[PDB]
Amino acid sequence: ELPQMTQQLNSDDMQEQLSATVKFRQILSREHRPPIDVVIQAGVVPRLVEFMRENQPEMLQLEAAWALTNIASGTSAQTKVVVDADAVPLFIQLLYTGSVEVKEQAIWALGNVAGDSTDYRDYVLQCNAMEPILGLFNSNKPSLIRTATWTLSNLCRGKKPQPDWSVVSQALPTLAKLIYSMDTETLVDACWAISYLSDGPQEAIQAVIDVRIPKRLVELLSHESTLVQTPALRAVGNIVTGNDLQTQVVINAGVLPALRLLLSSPKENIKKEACWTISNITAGNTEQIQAVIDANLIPPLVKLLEVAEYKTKKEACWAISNASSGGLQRPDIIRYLVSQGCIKPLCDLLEIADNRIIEVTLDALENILKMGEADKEANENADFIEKAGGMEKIFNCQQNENDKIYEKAYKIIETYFG
Amino acid sequence: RKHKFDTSTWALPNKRRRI
Repeated sequence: ELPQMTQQLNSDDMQEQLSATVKFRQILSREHRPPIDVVIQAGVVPRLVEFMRENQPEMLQLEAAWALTNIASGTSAQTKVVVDADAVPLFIQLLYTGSVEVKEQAIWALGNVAGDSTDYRDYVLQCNAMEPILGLFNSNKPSLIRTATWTLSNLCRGKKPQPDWSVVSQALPTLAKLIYSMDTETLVDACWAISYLSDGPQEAIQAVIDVRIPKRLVELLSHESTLVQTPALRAVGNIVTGNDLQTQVVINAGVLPALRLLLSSPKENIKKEACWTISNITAGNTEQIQAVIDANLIPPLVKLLEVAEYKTKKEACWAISNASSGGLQRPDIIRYLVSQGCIKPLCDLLEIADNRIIEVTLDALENILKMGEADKEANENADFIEKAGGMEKIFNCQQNENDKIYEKAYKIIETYFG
Repeated sequence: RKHKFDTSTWALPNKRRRI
């Protein structure tokens, strides 16, 4: 029915133009394998682009943008056809119309184009889409805001390369309000967008802090939906990869009790990134390590270090190891860590873990040994390590091919097990 | 010191079909 659809689409009559356009939309609207290629091969894409022009019938603009939306929803080669037909400037132009139906269709299409690659993401930005897109969040229609939020997230997504910060940072005040939304779907993509923006340099992290986003993010960690918790925790986790001052902001927002709740999540990936987030907090100063302890975060971490899946165990190891670094300044930190039974789970990790985690682990063990040695000139810990079977593990680590694990395992054996 | 576990920069296409 395609050669007749094509001729009908090229008719000078206006209502059969619409009739054919609708028909093209329906066949392109198939969840699995829409006939995008045969539609493209009909050569109708430029004609559909013409129908989005200013002062075309509103219904015709809607149907054409919808058809082009689904062509752009396909492969990159198929999306390229839409882009090469100069559809993007018209998509953006449609955002300025007064029809919420047309505007949501246009912003949906831009979501597919921007979500294709960093090239098309930046291309959409280059066509100055940010200003009309930000204006969409003042709409009376939840679905329009919902779709615009997803498209906005795609404009912030990607680190290779990152989007122009001077452009995407303009969306920060909007996103700051959007995480106070009642719509769950809006909440999800808004948090994803923030996680992308906060996935970068400390200058980017600071900007997120400056618009007072962290406080509401922490609240969203206890949201009923894991679809909200996941990007929220990711965003929070990204922020605490910054310096101690930036991390303290998240702490003051009450992230530590929230992280305690996430450590018992049924979803493993939430438990892992909870461990990851905590680890980048125990990577801070003595007072921040102490705050983690005071939030009763160590006992579930120890158990996860003992029992959880491997890639969760790694992050739990990071957290306890980073916390042990505060033992030189405050020996009670180590004394508490040992008291909570962290020595054996650390020791058992030496035979299974990767060379980076092995080093993480050896770092933790030596810190425990240093404190135990000092707590005599004022080795129980070395005795606990031997009985945990750890003295043997560390000795075996002297046959490790990597330089820094060898000499570290060597010095541990030489200093505390001579 | 801080650390990221991801480090893997994957620009998977993020698209949605409207049906």
